[PDB]
Amino acid sequence: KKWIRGGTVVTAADTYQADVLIEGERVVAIGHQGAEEIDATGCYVIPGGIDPHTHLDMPFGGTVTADDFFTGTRAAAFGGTTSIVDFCLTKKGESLKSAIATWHEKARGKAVIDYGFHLMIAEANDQVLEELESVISSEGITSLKVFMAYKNVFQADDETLFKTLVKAKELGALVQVHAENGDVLDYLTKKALAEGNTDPIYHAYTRPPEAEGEATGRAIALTALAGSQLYVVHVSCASAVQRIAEAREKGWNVYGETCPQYLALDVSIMDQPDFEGAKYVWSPPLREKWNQEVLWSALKNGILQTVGSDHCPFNFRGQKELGRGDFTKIPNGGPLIEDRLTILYSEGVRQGRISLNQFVDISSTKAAKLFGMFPRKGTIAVGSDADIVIFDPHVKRTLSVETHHMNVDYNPFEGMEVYGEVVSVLSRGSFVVRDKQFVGQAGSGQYIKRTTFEQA
Amino acid sequence: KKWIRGGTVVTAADTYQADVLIEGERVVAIGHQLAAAGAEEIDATGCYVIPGGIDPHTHLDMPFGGTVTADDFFTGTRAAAFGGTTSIVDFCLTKKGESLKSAIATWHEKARGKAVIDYGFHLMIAEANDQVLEELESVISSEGITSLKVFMAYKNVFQADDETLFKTLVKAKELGALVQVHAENGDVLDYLTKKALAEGNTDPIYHAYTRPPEAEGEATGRAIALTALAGSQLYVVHVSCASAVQRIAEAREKGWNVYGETCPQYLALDVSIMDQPDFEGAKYVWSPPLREKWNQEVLWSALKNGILQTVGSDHCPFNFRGQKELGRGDFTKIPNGGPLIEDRLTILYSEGVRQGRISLNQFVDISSTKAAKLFGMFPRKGTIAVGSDADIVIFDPHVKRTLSVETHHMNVDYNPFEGMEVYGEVVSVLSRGSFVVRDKQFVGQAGSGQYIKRTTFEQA
Ligand SMILES: [Mn+2]
Ligand SMILES: [Mn+2]
Ligand SMILES: [Mn+2]
Ligand SMILES: [Mn+2]
Repeated sequence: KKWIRGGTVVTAADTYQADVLIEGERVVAIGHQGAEEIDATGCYVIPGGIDPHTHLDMPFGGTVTADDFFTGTRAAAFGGTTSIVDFCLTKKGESLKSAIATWHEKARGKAVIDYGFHLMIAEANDQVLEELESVISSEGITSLKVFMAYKNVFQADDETLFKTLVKAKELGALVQVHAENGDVLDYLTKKALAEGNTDPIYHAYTRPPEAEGEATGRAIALTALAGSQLYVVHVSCASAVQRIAEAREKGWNVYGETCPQYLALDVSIMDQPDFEGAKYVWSPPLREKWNQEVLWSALKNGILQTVGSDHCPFNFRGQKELGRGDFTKIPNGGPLIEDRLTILYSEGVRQGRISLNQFVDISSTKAAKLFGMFPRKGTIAVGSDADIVIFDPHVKRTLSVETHHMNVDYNPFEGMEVYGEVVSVLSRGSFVVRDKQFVGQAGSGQYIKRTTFEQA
Repeated sequence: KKWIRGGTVVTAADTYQADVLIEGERVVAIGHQLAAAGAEEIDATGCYVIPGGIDPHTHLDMPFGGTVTADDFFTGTRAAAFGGTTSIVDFCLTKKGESLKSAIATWHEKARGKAVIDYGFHLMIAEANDQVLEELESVISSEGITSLKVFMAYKNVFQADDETLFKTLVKAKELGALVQVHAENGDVLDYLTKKALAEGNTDPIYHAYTRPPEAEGEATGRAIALTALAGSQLYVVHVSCASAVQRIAEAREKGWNVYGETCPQYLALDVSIMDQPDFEGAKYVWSPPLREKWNQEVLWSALKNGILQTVGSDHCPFNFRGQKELGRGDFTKIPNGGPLIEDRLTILYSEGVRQGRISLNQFVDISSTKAAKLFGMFPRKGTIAVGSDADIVIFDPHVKRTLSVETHHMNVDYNPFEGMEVYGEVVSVLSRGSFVVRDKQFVGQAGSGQYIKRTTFEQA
């Protein structure tokens, strides 16, 4: 038994002042009038972040991502996030269970906060189409990623894409896509080398917005044809929001996600001199600052509805260095998991782009309702896991590597001045972070078995 | 020397009355009181005098199924002539691992000595590996070809992938070639196709529901996006539905060079006609399929406000008996295609001009001129001006006649517009100032057709 009193609680809908009362793992009562007191006067009390886009301990390049399931989830916790959903990678000619098996073992004993999996799909031949039944019922997985890019590495063709969509329809699974046209990026990529333009800046100009716009449109069209449901990850540009908007107007179930770096960084930052740009090499690439406004408008009027990190990080030394000679080899990815919550707060709420209620919905709730974790996760209500987060909106602080908790040598928002700080984080009503201290234990994270798809 | 007098001449722009004067192969002067010293008179009082149709979409003597198309280059071009058309542009098919010249070589020999009117080729592209990218240079300069078709459908038969599609676009940019695409998503059609069989829906009607509009919309959009990325230029052939015109409109608003084509059957037929008891629907099996009647209006609006700009036949015909019969058991095997080359011109006239959908000047532009300018045959073809080949067509707009197999000239056992009452009739057709058809009689000769070497792309 724990007792948060003095708090002003904020949810996707509500904003009020009241004591919440945790017992065991769950919120149990809320209101006025022997248990561990915890004072939250003047702080906001909010549901735990959920970050539906993670790659902890992933291979990409001949190397692996810096954070593991321990360092990763700690950093998430430190930065306000209580549940992640990571991407389990399948390998063509591929016992689907032996993949999942591997991703469980990647977490077991390391994770400190709760976590679920998405399942990647590489080919959709009969073998795989079969296993999918077992996994959705037995293995607690109900969302499926197909990459339309990374040619000859993760890329699916329209066939796989469609078959998966129709099966997803049949089973109750959310298909997710990385919507860039592999084929056109490859050419532009191999051409930019032909000409000897090998700086990291050309990672950005070798995958122009028109190519995200295109795959997004495409993946939407099949969804339409299939009668299934879509969730485009990491929408970075206007070309794509446009296509998403358009379909949602016709009433199809298409969904949208961004990350902070597309809300708060632009391409100019890549054009820097000493390989500094490689700090920004990730896919889709950063975009002209015009786009940030559109992405934000989308979040505000409910056109995009979730935000994730696509945390997938590599050290500037040794790892990002892997391709000084050429940007093909820079392992694509950023360290984004920790600051996500608070840049949403500071750049969005604090400067009048979204409401405080929307800030919760965008970072926590809506992701739960789309990924089948609701109401166990993503709200403060009676019954819900006590993934609470006490949050001080008044702090002014500067984001830096010197002070972040991710296991990486840099921070892409380095030097950015920001409001708001995470004071303490509960996970199922145990402290993971208290007064800004890691009091958690590795292995305390539980897998979350998610339910099948349902609307919002 | 020939002398058309009494005529009211109509072009893409002009409409006036005057005598034209042909000498040799070419128009030479126009007006009143010309110097027509002892030259063959030809009376055209009360008829319209117009440039020859150009039909930029033909497959004469093509293999599709294990069988070949009914018309050859002789029966075909004759029928074209009978129905107002003086120049075609046919699709030369390449075969993966494929001397590009040995394909072309074949398509020349398919025409030589058979063709009666002039003809050019498009070149199909199956893969765009380095070997092929190389040959393209030779062909555009030497072989007179400057337009390139990539099929986004017909999986495991003619289908290209986005790679081929893009590489070809960027090359086309570089060389000066118009890329053309058949914009349907092969992959989604295959699945729907193999599913419809799974369930035992094998009638020809399911040819139409196994390739819904959303799938044309999608490929059209896609093909446009690469064109954008490539800086190249596009020509979507046979737009059948609103989903695609929309995508074409959208891009032409942003100013890119994207172009559009329909055929008559999408302007004048709808899906209901497929749902018929016995194998009757197989008469309509072709791709893209017929569509809901709502779409006709949009296609027409597009032509009128300049959003689509050409019309072709996609004449590719097969006999109802024996040939279309090839798949009573299932529609996968119906060889896809219709007999559309002959009536094209006059349905454009009768359903469009005559009922107030387009202007008479537009009717020429839509059937003749604009196709010349996009395919690099202008001003040799597609207008009545001094210098231009004398591909004239005297045309009687007052006739009322019923279209039928009993009376058409294509070498096929049926007519898809069978029974349709129509205004306008072709009286006589000249090709480089020799009669091919006179007072509705075939006075032409096989072999008189000349290949047209076309120029590289340029706007409009
Ligand atoms: Mn991605
Ligand atoms: Mn990702
Ligand atoms: Mn076609
Ligand atoms: Mn065709």
